[PDB]
Amino acid sequence: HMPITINNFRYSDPVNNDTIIMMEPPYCKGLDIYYKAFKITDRIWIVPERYEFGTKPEDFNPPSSLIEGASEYYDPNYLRTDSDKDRFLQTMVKLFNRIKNNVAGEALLDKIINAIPYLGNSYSLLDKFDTNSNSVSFNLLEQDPSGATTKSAMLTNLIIFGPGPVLNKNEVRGIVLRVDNKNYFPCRDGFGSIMQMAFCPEYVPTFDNVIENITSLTIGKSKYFQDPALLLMAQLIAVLHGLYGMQVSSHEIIPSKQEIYMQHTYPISAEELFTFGGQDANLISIDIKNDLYEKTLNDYKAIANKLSQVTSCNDPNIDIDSYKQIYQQKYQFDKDSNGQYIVNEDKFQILYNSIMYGFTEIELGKKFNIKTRLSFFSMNHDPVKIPNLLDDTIYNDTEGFNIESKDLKSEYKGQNMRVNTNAFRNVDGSGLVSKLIGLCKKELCIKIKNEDLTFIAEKNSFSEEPFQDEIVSYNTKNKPLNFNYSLDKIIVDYNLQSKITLPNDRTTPVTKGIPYAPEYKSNAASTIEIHNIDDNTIYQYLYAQKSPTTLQRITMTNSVDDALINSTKIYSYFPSVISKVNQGAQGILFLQWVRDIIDDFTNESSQKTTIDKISDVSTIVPYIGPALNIVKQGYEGNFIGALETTGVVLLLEYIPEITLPVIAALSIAESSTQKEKIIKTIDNFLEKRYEKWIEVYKLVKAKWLGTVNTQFQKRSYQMYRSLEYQVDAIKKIIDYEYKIYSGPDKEQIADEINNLKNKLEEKANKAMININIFMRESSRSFLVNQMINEAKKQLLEFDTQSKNILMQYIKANSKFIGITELKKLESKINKVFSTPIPFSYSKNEEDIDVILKKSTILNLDINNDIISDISGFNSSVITYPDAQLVPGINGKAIHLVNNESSEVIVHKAMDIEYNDMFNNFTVSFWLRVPKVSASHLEQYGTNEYSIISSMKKHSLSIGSGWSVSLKGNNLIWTLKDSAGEVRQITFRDLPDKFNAYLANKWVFITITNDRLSSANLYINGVLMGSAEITGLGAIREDNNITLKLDRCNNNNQYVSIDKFRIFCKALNPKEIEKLYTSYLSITFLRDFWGNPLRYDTEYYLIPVASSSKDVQLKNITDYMYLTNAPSYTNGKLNIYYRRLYNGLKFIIKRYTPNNEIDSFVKSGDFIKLYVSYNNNEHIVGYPKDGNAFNNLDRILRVGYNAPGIPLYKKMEAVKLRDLKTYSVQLKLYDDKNASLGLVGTHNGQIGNDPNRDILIASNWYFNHLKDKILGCDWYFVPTDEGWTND
Ligand SMILES: [Cl-]
Ligand code: NA
Ligand code: NA
Ligand code: NA
Repeated sequence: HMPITINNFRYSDPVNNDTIIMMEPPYCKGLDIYYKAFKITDRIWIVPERYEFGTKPEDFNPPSSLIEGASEYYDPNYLRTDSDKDRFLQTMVKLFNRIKNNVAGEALLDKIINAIPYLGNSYSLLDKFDTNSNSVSFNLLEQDPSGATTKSAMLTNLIIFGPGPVLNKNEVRGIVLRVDNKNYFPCRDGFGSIMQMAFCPEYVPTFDNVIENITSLTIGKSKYFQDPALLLMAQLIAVLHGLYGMQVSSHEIIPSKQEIYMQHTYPISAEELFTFGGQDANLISIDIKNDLYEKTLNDYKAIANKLSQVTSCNDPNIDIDSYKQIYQQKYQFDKDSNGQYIVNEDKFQILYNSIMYGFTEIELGKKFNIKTRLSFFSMNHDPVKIPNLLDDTIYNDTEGFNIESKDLKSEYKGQNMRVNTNAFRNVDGSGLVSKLIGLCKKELCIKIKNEDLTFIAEKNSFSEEPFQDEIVSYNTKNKPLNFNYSLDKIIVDYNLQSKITLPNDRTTPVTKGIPYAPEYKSNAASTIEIHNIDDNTIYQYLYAQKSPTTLQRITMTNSVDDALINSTKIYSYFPSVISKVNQGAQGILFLQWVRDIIDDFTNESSQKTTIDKISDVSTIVPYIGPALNIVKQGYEGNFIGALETTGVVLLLEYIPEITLPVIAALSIAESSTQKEKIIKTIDNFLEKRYEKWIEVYKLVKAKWLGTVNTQFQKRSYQMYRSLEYQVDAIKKIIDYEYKIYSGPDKEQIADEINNLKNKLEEKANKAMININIFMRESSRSFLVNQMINEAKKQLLEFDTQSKNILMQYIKANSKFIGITELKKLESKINKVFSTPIPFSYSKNEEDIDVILKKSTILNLDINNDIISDISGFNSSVITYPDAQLVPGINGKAIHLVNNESSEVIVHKAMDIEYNDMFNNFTVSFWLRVPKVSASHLEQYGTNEYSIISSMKKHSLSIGSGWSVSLKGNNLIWTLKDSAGEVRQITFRDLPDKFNAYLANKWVFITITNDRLSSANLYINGVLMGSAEITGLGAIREDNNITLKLDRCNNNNQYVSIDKFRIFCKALNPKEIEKLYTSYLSITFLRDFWGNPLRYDTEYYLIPVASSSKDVQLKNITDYMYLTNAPSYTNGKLNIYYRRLYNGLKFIIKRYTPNNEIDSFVKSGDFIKLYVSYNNNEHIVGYPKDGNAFNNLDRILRVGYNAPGIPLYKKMEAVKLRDLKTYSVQLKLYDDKNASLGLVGTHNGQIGNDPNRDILIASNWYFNHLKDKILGCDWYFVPTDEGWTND
């Protein structure tokens, strides 16, 4: 890949007419106003001027107040001098270097460079490329050494200016055109335009980690400043959307103004939420995302027609067909037969999603190791200045602030304001303006920042479209139910794309049109909002907790008013803490007093409870009530009682309407009498019905995010501020009392007093963990119970009505369908409508282990005899009555028999999608199938039956998806696209059933899928099968993943499945190897089948190094030896194997009874080994001075019974080698605990006996534990129903 060039320059560098020009900006078109401009890279210009278009000079002065939004820094003198301009320029170069220095950043820039605006728009002649517009070109003025000045023009993508009036609020806008006295944006209907950014690198926003999950290193909270490179990248994402003509301007989230506690902001564009990414993207309901997608599809279709029937350009020196090739590439159009450009919907979906959803602030932060806010509604604090971005000791172009050599990389410490105090300065107070609200009590007025208020979305933010009638026919198109795109996929795509060399930018001067700059929308206010309240609010309660700045003895009071009035009194709600801190001189009991404070704080702050009536909330912190003045009438002393009788809704200031209007039943308008069209219409209908459940669930979730979750988030913040106040006050009291303390031990105790203050903070941090859990669980619980309950109510009724409509249509068309088809329809439809769609509460590069963990989107585990998804995505798992449990790899596994009740169904969570849009994916699981008898191979060898399937369940057919199937001794992987085309791996198992993978042994399956190459089947980490899958279309699989024997004609067939798991990428051999090994442990020893090894269980012994041999006994008291096992061969069926269950049976017993009551044999357990013979157990050991080949290989004896002769029989069952084999080693000790060696064999001849491999113990093996093949490795084989000798 060709590196992206970033140009270098000083502001004072002479114009060169290449990288440094005199530009006439778009909104100065034809006015002859020029500014020095600098080409940072292809298609991107920097103009180090304040963005003044549409403003007046007073706009640049700090106002007294703001109308709305977060705090704003004004500075009219910013970016005025040449040295300022140079500093700006040098900073922007550095930021562009930072961005390109990471492949994710490189991908973003590459995408922006090549997304050239279309040479025309909706109001062009539609047959001719038009460069004569300020939407696509800017004029420049070029001076010759001779003295001639020519005015020409350049096409560009992006012009970046310095900031407007507000430094700390960056903006991106497209060029507007005035047509028919109306504002038209080509960047909004497919074409794109020049995009203009106003940007400031040095005045950055701040945020905190208050509501974030805990880490394993830190539990305390901090404020962070943002990295300007990420701020820039966030703006570039908006630019990208504009270039693709996909700027949103329709469905905004409008803040309610109903109440005084509600946050004032400009409406939030849907596009801002998409740019930010993560869970907040779901604030836009799926029906709206669909409306936006449909709009852009239409826009792109219209652009395909325009580009096809283009004839010429206003500029004759442009190459129309060369521009026609960038555009084909840009819009991912295909060519017709006639050479017309057409939309391929598959390609559109990939392109659209990648642009709207692909790059996000959250994703980019992770790639760059830059800390971002976790929530779009997370707390913003005052902005700060970064004065020294150009100093590599503070900020460099590979690591930003988070520099590894300063130990600032770990946990974004370089952005942490507690730590990196060198990197930032507080802004000048005279430049900082806020939206303040005064609260006056009837003459104390407190000032609340707009930031401290709660965002509540107004009802008109939310769609009602899912409630409206929906018409189903055969022509009915399936809508996408997921609109997302991984940055991971973009990067992969990028690395697989070749360079695109743009044509010349230069064009003819812009002469047409008027340079209408939209008027600045001033946030200046000359008033502050002021309210009188009767009763104390949350804000009085918080403010009452604030300590004075001036050093004095502080006391605590349980009275808010008392604290509001007195500057030395702090409101508290920890009565024991209060009692203790209010105490006077302790004299010599001072240290114990400080200890006592810490103890009381610990007990009081750690209070937690549960209420049965709120059964899915694990942690209730009772003191929230008195801390924030959350009180219910009649329960003034009883918050827990209040919560018990109200539910979590008690915690909400704004109580939303949660009941929902009726959902119109689906309707059918289909006249066709063709059977194929009727069935299609039914299939369409069933899908549409599913889509309704999803749409409504998503709408409710959107409303919850914008009206409910915001409040619970605020409660978290409020409680954090309260606890912070409490800790601060206590610290000040301890500090004050320590100061005036006189005692002989003052100096000596200084450390402990400091440790105790630290412990205070720790306990407060732990309380905050509880509070965060409380609010998260209360929020989820309100969504999942109260809100989604109402949805279900209406959806159940929708289902009933919709079922009637469908049954009507089938009855009316019954003569065209047929009685056999009609019976299937009936039972199918009854099944479908007798099961609701569940609601999922999804969660949504260190090393390989991390990569395996992060790319897992489903993971079935069994706990407490229950199968569930442990991935975090929270897919619902339904276990049917005859799904059975057996021993697994780690705990228990799933056992499926050939009946209808033997079934496990996974309903994938709402937001997971691992194999659409041609996404790469891997599926893995442990599998155990019985050795198929010769008889069943004859009867059923050609009967292909699935065991796992995602394949879409239509009314009368099975559609797109994947399946695992078996057919005799073949394991089959099938991919099916939405056209019915398939790709398959057929793995033919080994004929030697002792070594075979489908013969009663736990084996690890891994199937990777690379949509641009092939599907690969691995067993035990080894590649076994491959199929090219290139050319296969889109996979649109069922929501359900079904584990079940499907179409199996053998009533006795069964399978076991463990650790079923899906990854959202194609794993590479190293990853699979690591995945495979990660399941293998030495702790529990294994039998031959892969099950845990057990005491008091009969096992046949087989040596690994000689697996065709059985162990035999010469006689009681005597030695053991190897002989060939009887064998089975079947040429017809191409199967053979050494027969099992012949030869000596052994039993393992604990050497001495211990405090374990399970019967699992663990590695390192002391054992006695016995032979079961003549319905007796005979101990295996070595007699003292017994025969031993060359005095080293001790010959083992069975039931040796010679009086006065010590018999050594203490063994250790151990896993010392070969983790991938289900084999065991046995170590024998003498009575002085000296090793007599590992149990193996030695070739020899005793007396008249034939030459034999004789069982021994020998220390020789201990020098060979890394060898590939060792005679000390033993299989333990118990009789098993899965293996019967033929
Ligand atoms: Cl002997
Ligand atoms: Na600057
Ligand atoms: Na995303
Ligand atoms: Na006070």
